[PDB]
Amino acid sequence: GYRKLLDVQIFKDSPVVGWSGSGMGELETIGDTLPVDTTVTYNGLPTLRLNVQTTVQSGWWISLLTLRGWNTHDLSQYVENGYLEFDIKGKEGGEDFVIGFRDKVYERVYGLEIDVTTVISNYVTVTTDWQHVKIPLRDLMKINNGFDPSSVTCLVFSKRYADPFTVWFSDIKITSEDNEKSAPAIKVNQLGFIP
Amino acid sequence: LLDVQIFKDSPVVGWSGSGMGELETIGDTLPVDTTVTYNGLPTLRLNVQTTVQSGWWISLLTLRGWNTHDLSQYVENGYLEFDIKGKEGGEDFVIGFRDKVYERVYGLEIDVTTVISNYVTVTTDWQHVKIPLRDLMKINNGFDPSSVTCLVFSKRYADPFTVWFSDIKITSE
Repeated sequence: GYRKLLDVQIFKDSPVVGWSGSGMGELETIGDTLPVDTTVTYNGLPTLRLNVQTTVQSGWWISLLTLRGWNTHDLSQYVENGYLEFDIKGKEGGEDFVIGFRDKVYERVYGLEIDVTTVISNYVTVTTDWQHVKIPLRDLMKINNGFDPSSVTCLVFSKRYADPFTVWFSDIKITSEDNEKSAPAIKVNQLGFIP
Repeated sequence: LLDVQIFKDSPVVGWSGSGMGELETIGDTLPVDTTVTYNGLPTLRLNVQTTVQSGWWISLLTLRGWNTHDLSQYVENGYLEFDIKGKEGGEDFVIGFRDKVYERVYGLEIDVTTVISNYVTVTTDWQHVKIPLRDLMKINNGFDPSSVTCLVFSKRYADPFTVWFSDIKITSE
């Protein structure tokens, strides 16, 4: 029945509601969230820019991208076969940082919010060219330490090393099963005209 | 400034626990030891009973039964004081404070912490240790000292150990 689950789109073409910041303003932000790059594009669509401009020695920087404008979202049924997919490319290459999810459970008094994380390098080796990466949910959200996949609020990016860096994201979303995207068996001028 | 007594002679409302029950608790809070006394009063026993590999053990001691407490005027010259002594010695763990701010979306609760080894070397005899609040609550973290809810004790190493606290409180000038 997870196969009838629709994709959960986190970023497509516009500013995402959430909060991004750092101790000394190392992380580039606007309106306290990630800026949308209209110059570096993918498939003609704008990208999401994660830009740590100076060496990070405030100790930290974080980026929270909400799935439902801060409300919780039930993702339990995406865990056993789903993935976190997105395309990325670095300014140079070899960029690395923490990536995961955060939940919210008001009834867990010893910690209202818990995060599950991993390093992006474990699933890709960022280059200067676009790459499509798939992180598997079951690899993150396989608890025992409190995380509640039925109460997820945000996706998270976070400091790994203090090195400054820049990457661009595209088509960030949550899938329930596994795919190989595709395209019609068509011409660009199916339809006679081209939209 | 008025003192903010955290522990004196009775169970503290809060939540203490661990991934697999390594931390000795009762009613999900730290046991009050009545055989180990000091200055006539009972003591608070923090006891992880086995090499802990849940990943974690934590103790939240509320200052106001979960309500936030205003400790802003205490940051400058305030201290967190208490007396301590261990079962074997050299015991070390994380100690700090946790706040609660519902409208701060990037983190409803934030912890400001340090390790006791930075302030004292636990011996098998009573010892008094004063940690300046300025050493913890002075950050561009978003941590709000006027919204503090709990004192925190948490895992540092997976090694089991036992310590007793006494007269835990917050004092100023």
